[PDB]
Amino acid sequence: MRVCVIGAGLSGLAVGHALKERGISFVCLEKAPDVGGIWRQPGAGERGPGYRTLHLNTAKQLTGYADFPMPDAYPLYPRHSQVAAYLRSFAEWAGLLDHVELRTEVVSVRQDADGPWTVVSRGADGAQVSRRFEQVVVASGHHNEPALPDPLPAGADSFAGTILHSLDYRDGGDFAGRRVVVVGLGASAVDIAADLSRHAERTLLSVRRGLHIVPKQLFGMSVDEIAEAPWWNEMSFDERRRWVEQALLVARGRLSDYGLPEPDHPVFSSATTLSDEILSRIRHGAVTPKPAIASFDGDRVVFTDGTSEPADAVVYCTGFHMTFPFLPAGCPMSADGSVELYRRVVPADRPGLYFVGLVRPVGAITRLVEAQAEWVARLVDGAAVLPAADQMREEIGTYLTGIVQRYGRTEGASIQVDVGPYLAEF
Ligand SMILES: Cc1cc2nc3c(=O)[nH]c(=O)nc-3n(C[C@H](O)[C@H](O)[C@H](O)COP(=O)(O)OP(=O)(O)OC[C@H]3O[C@@H](n4cnc5c(N)ncnc54)[C@H](O)[C@@H]3O)c2cc1C
Ligand SMILES: NC(=O)c1ccc[n+]([C@@H]2O[C@H](COP(=O)([O-])OP(=O)(O)OC[C@H]3O[C@@H](n4cnc5c(N)ncnc54)[C@H](OP(=O)(O)O)[C@@H]3O)[C@@H](O)[C@H]2O)c1
Repeated sequence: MRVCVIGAGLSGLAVGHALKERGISFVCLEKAPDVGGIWRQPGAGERGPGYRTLHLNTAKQLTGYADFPMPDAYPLYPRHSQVAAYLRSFAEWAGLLDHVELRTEVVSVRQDADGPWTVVSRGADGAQVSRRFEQVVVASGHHNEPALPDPLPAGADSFAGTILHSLDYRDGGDFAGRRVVVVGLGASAVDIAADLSRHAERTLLSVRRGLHIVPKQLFGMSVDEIAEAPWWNEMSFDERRRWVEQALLVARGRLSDYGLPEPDHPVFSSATTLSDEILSRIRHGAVTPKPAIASFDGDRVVFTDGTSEPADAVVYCTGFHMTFPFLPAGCPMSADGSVELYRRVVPADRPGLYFVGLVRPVGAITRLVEAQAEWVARLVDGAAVLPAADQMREEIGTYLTGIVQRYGRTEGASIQVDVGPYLAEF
């Protein structure tokens, strides 16, 4: 009755733990046949952002729940199978599954003038049920709808091949002996180009802009334990900026010597993509750097420098869009490309709705959602309160009108934060 949680992923298990530890009645409605979120989906053969060779890029001790450590025989980056098995055994140890409805998809959420929210869910039977709930916590995560190129390049209609997104990619063993263009330079592109390159006959990597490809580790320490190390923090910014530059050139030299465009923005201003494989796949010819895709000329794809290439498939690793389809009201947005959420969680106009996990930090999100979960628990039963509406909107306006200075206008810079001082406020 008290709290309807949408999402049994990492973020929704976390919030369910935090209400349970306060004694608030709640349910997690999850659409998937088990808990775990995206990490469950490779190994269930299901269309999700992950793939079979997906691993963590954050340190296990920094990524597992601070109350429930990951198995110690786990490596610093476990596989998607290892984490999704860790999440479920977490749900077991917290006794949350009795409060979990699996295979139940929230189809709409509406606020009633009395305060409670009516929430209609769809079961495996295709049947729908409508229920009222005192508060609602959104925990559905923002990598849920595939983001395509704004126009598909010309002739895509008659490509005589197979054009897909990172969500529909699974093993690559499905691409054994074929010819694939990977479109992207993000965490999903580098990973998938390298998965092909062991299965594909030829593996191309089309890129539009240069990104700062960085190894998972420097000095033995992963890039996430460095941003918690006292030394790193005790240095300024320009001390850190050239610190990494020297380390990256000593570790991988110049990206231009791999066929990759040089970033138009320096490390810390141009998204970093962490890989320990791609450059060494270029240097062995297993993946071949390309520019943008210009056309689909028959059974081949034509690139912007002029080259042709026979291609049986193209998997677009072009990102994802943040959609919240069950809120007819509109995702908490500003229309300049920005989120409307006091402290990245609370909508100012709607009492009783929280958003857990709609943040993008450097490194693991886990502690951020642990904090968001504990604060939303004391908001529900009144052991914490919020400013007035207008004061909430002043915090949100300082956060916007600020992400333009450390960052800039773009896409989704509005769910972005530092780890340290954000969690300092808890
Ligand atoms: C490919 C990929 C790799 C990543 N790798 C890392 C990594 O290595 N390290 C790291 O720290 N972070 C990583 N992340 C970030 C990642 O989002 C978090 O690790 C974690 O998955 C948090 O997910 P979440 O619980 O917020 O939501 P998600 O796990 O994204 O999904 C939440 C759940 O909500 C459910 N849901 C959605 N809509 C409904 C509905 N209407 N009704 C019912 N249920 C619904 C979904 O089925 C899902 O189970 C990665 C993300 C992606 C996409
Ligand atoms: N643990 C892991 O190893 C792992 C694996 C996968 C994902 N993740 C995480 O999960 C999220 C998934 O993001 P993602 O991997 O999809 O990467 P992303 O950050 O969304 O980047 C997608 C890539 O597509 C390019 N692109 C965007 N629009 C394009 C267009 N219209 N045409 C062509 N190319 C275009 C971008 O180029 P530009 O940058 O130049 O715009 C970028 O290189 C990220 O937060 C990532 O860190 C982690």
